[PDB]
Amino acid sequence: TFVALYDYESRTETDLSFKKGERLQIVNNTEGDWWLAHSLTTGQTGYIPSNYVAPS
Amino acid sequence: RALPPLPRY
Repeated sequence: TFVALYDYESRTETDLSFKKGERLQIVNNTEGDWWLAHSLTTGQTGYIPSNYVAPS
Repeated sequence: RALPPLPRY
């Protein structure tokens, strides 16, 4: 259960843009700075940056 | 994939 520390304003149709305070179900990540998360609201996927999130 | 420029600050 990670948390968006920064407002990600993605501009592509792949990564989902989120805001601060929004929770994101992290999926796989432990090598680069880009991880894949899944929002528990609508049920979609969106690669969220690690600099805009952290374990909390 | 240059990471997003953190909010200036």
